[PDB]
Amino acid sequence: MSELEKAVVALIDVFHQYSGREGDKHKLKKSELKELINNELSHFLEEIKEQEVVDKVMETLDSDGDGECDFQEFMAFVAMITTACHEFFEH
Amino acid sequence: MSELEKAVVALIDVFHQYSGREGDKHKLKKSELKELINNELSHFLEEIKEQEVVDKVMETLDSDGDGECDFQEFMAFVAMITTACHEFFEH
Ligand SMILES: c1c[nH]c(-c2ccc(OCCCCCCCOc3ccc(-c4ncc[nH]4)cc3)cc2)n1
Ligand SMILES: c1c[nH]c(-c2ccc(OCCCCCCCOc3ccc(-c4ncc[nH]4)cc3)cc2)n1
Ligand SMILES: [Ca+2]
Ligand SMILES: [Ca+2]
Ligand SMILES: [Ca+2]
Ligand SMILES: [Ca+2]
Repeated sequence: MSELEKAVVALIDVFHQYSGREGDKHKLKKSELKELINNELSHFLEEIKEQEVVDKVMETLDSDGDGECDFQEFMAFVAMITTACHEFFEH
Repeated sequence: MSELEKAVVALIDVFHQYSGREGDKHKLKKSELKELINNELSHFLEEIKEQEVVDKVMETLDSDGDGECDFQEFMAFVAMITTACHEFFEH
């Protein structure tokens, strides 16, 4: 498999490593999202230590108002993070 | 770096491995997009052998009508491919 194909699989793998822990196995609730960010994005994003901070991230990511981040919404999060990285985190 | 962080970097790396070959160094023209798909997505997508086929992919991906796929548009392509893979390529 190419690096791109492996990367695609990694995105799926990390989502399901967190989404399945609690409640709906197909969505990240705020507690799962906090864990994913703190454990898997520690070199790109600041550690989340306050509930208000993860509340704000979920508010941004949750486009259908169910209070959770589904796979489609996670893809949008990935695009945000990747765009930030692409621009050398300048913004 | 986590697998997710490495995956993010891989997405950026593969874009620039193709976008820089011709013309605008920041965008994939159809010829570059064809190369990327045939070389880096050979286990996920059918090989492109006809100009009409890459014309159609670019028509789908090109949201600002410049005839090329920029980084934002590439992210949308990645989301499409990843969603397809996530659903076991059933559709
Ligand atoms: C304020 C809040 N957070 C911050 C902040 C957080 C983190 C940080 O830095 C994080 C560590 C970086 C490690 C990854 C290295 C590779 O990433 C690439 C690879 C290719 C391109 C690229 N782009 C175009 C061509 N190549 C661009 C980036 C900087 C600021 N500041
Ligand atoms: C018609 C046109 N093209 C086709 C077609 C093309 C290619 C193909 O298969 C391609 C090869 C697959 C190799 C990658 C293995 C891992 O990918 C994963 C990993 C996790 C999940 C997942 N999802 C949820 C939980 N885990 C889902 C998928 C099948 C049909 N048919
Ligand atoms: Ca869950
Ligand atoms: Ca949602
Ligand atoms: Ca180019
Ligand atoms: Ca375009």
